[PDB]
Amino acid sequence: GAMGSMERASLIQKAKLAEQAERYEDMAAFMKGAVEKGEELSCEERNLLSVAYKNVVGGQRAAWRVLSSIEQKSNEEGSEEKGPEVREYREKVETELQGVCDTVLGLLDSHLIKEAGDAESRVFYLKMKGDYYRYLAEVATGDDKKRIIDSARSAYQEAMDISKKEMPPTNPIRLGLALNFSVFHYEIANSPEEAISLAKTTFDEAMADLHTLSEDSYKDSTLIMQLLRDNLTLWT
Amino acid sequence: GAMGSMERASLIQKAKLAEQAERYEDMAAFMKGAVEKGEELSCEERNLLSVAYKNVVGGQRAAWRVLSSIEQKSNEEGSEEKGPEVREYREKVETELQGVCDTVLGLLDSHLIKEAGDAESRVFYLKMKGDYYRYLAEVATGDDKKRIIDSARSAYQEAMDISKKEMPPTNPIRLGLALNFSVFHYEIANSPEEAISLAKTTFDEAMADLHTLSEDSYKDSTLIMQLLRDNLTLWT
Amino acid sequence: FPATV
Amino acid sequence: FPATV
Ligand SMILES: *CC(=O)N1CCC2(CC1)CC(CNC(=O)[C@]1(Nc3ccc(Cl)cc3)C[C@@H](C)O[C@@H](C)C1)C2
Ligand SMILES: *CC(=O)N1CCC2(CC1)CC(CNC(=O)[C@]1(Nc3ccc(Cl)cc3)C[C@@H](C)O[C@@H](C)C1)C2
Ligand SMILES: [Mg+2]
Ligand SMILES: [Mg+2]
Ligand SMILES: [Mg+2]
Ligand SMILES: [Mg+2]
Ligand SMILES: [Mg+2]
Ligand SMILES: [Mg+2]
Repeated sequence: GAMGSMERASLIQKAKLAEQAERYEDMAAFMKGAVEKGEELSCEERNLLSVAYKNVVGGQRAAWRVLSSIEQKSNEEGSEEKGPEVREYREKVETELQGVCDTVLGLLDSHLIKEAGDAESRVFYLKMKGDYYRYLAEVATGDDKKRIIDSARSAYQEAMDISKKEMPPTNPIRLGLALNFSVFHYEIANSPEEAISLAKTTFDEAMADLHTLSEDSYKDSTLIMQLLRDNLTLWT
Repeated sequence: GAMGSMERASLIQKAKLAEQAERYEDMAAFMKGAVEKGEELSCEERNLLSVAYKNVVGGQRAAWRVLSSIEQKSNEEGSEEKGPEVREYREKVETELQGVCDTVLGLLDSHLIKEAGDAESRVFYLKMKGDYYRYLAEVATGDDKKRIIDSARSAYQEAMDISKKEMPPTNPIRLGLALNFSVFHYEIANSPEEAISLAKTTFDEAMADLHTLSEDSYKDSTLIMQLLRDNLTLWT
Repeated sequence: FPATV
Repeated sequence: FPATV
């Protein structure tokens, strides 16, 4: 690993600099190096890891969608034949996206999840596992599509089970997990009713627990609750 | 070259797709491949080349500036010592930026400029040469800084001489060249009076020639003229 | 697209 | 920063 010679603390320091510079590929490579030191990650470090890969894969997904839309248009009636280039380049971007997803899933499997015993760390990593299987599912069209979808569902479900047992309904990780699992139901699993039910129940249960929070925790929770409401508004 | 097996037309097609997807690193690699086929570039192709590298290097410069500012703050009185990491990472970004500049300059030298005989192509490439030496100058702190600055000046000056002889004062290439050479004077050569004089003279000479243009050419020229005015407003 | 975090 | 194209 190219980061094998760099101190763990230096990798973390550089990940933070990369974030400030909006250099998310570098940020992800630094955090990968930090994970591969083999020590557990603190809360702040888990956030750096997630932020870096979310931003790298988010850019890839946006580009994939642009290319997929052009490719779809090419296969409509009366569209002029322009050769294999659009498919080839969509495939190139797709393969790079899959690679990044496989890299994140590999970090989670070797060995972040197995060493994560506290509810906050284990739920956070399982949410990530669901997320990266969901991104794999978005581009899957083959024999394994059902298994990729099921892997996303399974990770999200284990995270939900732990979160409901161990965390308050306003916890930002519980909220963010539910938000994303609801989107999985709507966009991936063809289950819009399940998506709407989950977003509503999560929002309402959080509402009822806001009274227990400090001002700062209230701000943190309500920010994510608004996204649940935004999705509900989109869907109804 | 990784693009050596791909058809020139396919490289151009993919550069356009990459631009639509905002994948500027890919766009630049496709255009590099196209240049290395050894044929001259059309006007549209020259624009694709320039757009791709401008966007890649622009992102590097923005990141370099963020990192350089953090590094400067670290070397102020009463700043806590945090080790070599900020310098190392600024150096990493700097080296990558220099690499991209050297790549563009290499394309121009082998062999775009020598084959460019029409005023529009030769001025455009010489402007690019000035631009990429200017980006090298922004990060230069050593023995060769004066020579790097002079290389930028020399390229810009040859482009100016040809443009004044061969192109109307409203030509967008002549305008864009003058805009950038004016910025070179202000930001690199410590010549703000020369920068202001050039921006004013270029604006006024263009104004006087607008009457000769179609509506569409008028729009093209006035868009760049506004940038000359914006700089003048900044500087006075 | 819907919101995720 | 000043404008360039
Ligand atoms: C260690 C730990 O458990 N964490 C990681 C940091 C944190 C959850 C607690 C606090 C951060 C706040 N971020 C956000 O609220 C938001 N992103 C995420 C929220 C929740 C989750 Cl599980 C992942 C990401 C980013 C801000 C800019 O907008 C919010 C809408 C979402 C995450
Ligand atoms: C082949 C040739 O000579 N060209 C290349 C294309 C063109 C100049 C003529 C026309 C394009 C229009 N672009 C712009 O006006 C602008 N970028 C540049 C202008 C001039 C030069 Cl030399 C380089 C770039 C891009 C738009 C979005 O904003 C304008 C302010 C500048 C360039
Ligand atoms: Mg050590
Ligand atoms: Mg594929
Ligand atoms: Mg239920
Ligand atoms: Mg051929
Ligand atoms: Mg250096
Ligand atoms: Mg003069």
